[PDB]
Amino acid sequence: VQLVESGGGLVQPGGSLRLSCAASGFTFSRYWMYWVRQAPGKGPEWLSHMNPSGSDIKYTDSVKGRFTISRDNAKNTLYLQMNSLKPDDTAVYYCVADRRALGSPEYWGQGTQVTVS
Amino acid sequence: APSVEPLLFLATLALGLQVPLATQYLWDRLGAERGYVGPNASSPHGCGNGSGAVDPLREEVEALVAHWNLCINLGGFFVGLFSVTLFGPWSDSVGRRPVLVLPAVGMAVQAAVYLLVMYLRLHVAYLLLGRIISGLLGDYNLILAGCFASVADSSNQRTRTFRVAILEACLGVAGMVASVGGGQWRKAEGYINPFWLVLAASLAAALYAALCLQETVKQRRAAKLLTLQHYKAVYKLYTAPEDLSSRRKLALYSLAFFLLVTVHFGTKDLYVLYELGSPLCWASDLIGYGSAASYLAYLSSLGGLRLLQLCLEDTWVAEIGLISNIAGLVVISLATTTPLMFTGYGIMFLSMAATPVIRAKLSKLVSETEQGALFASVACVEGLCSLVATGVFNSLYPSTLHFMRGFPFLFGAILLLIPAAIMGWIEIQDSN
Ligand SMILES: Nc1nc(=O)c2c(CCc3ccc(C(=O)N[C@@H](CCC(=O)O)C(=O)O)cc3)c[nH]c2[nH]1
Repeated sequence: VQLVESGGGLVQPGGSLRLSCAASGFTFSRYWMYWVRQAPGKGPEWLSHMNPSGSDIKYTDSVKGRFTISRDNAKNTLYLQMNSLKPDDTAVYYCVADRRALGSPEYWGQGTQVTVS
Repeated sequence: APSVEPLLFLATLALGLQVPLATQYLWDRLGAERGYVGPNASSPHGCGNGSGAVDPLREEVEALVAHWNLCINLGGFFVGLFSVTLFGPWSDSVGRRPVLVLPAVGMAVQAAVYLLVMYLRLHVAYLLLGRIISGLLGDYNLILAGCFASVADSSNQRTRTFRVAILEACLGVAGMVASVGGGQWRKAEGYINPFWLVLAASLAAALYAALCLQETVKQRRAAKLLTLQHYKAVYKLYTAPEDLSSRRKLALYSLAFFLLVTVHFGTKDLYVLYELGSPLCWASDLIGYGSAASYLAYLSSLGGLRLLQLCLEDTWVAEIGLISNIAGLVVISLATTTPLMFTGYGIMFLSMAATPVIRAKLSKLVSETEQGALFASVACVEGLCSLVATGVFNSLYPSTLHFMRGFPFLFGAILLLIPAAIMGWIEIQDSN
């Protein structure tokens, strides 16, 4: 199992960074998909999540109406576009993958660096 | 008409399918209420899962979920404590059937209340109301007491060990089906619809108990409820009667049973939560295999129990069962690799051959008309064991996690040095 992400980088404040989570090693049609970041010197800040279909999308009010999760199962990529980025956003964004159950493991991705400035 | 074994199967299927679903809903509601959109498990461990930094909000939601599970379990245990001790002694005086119909009805009502709470996304305090209502009618504990008494009323002295073993094998089979069916229905397109099976199972249990069960009390007198002689019927079971020094054996056996089932209950939880640790890191299927092999000891210890009885007495069989538990837990607590963990499951094949023996001997000591009282008290002890096991072991595991992972299993194995010594001392003392 491996999840690899590539959308980060040095983007200006207000840019439109678009992360991809090119997952494989498992089904990905039966897995919940999350997003999370570890801001500089701080802890995880879970952003969004989406049920195996694309119906149970939940956010956090810090990123409501500004982060737009998505997934495309025929390609096995999970997106999260970021409109109107802010300097408080810079972090290392990870891409988790859970079955939404207690006796199931979660598969943290490697996570890429977003350096908003 | 046939027998009582299907009742326990259907009633244990309810618990197995209910507890994970209930705590999953607790996670959902409590998390969403606090603006936390993340995984609904505890904090993970190892295998590149994050950075190690504490998740302050995830830990808060986890603590809240644990606190609410504690609250509902404790309330249920007190109402069950006050109810089963009144519904058991009466059962051995009016028949086992009514006292088996009532708790199945209570469990159906509880499942219906839980369903109504989930579909409406209601508060989580309302889950306490359902558990309290089911507790009044006698919880799952009263089902256990009624079934065990009903078996103990249809078997000789020289057969109660095997009959109780058969019943507990049905219990374990129901648990395995519940766990491995949850691992594929709860996980895949579940958490709401799989709870319909709980209501279906409880409705089936009530219907089978009422319209397809054959009572075992061959003479059912007429006795009033709310009598106070069903509470006095255990005080004058443990303290005054049985004067030929058969009063000490009751207390010692009860203590041994308490310790044994406490350890069993704690180690199951730590199994599921420890399989996916730092040096093991088990996949989703391997966890299902582990649960199946954990619950397959029920129906594989029965074969030995019946086979061992032909050569060793009914005590030493349980001594060997306790030795097998000790060996299995010791080799699991050192299982730093998956062949070692599966060997640890494998050694515990005579593992749950001891509990049947203990309760069977408890039954062989009381008179023929007091199995209701005896198994009411034993059911209360088992509920208290559930509570204490959960608390102690879930508090122990995080503490011995960066010091020596698996000390919960090691300490559980040190605990069973007491039941083995107790039972051996009793058996040695009878013969002299
Ligand atoms: N020997 C023996 N083996 C068993 O497997 C067993 C069982 C069913 C399995 C079981 C029962 C209670 C708990 C537990 O500790 N707590 C319950 C709470 C009950 C509730 O909330 O309704 C739980 O499953 O969480 C954990 C597991 C009932 N009685 C048993 N006796």
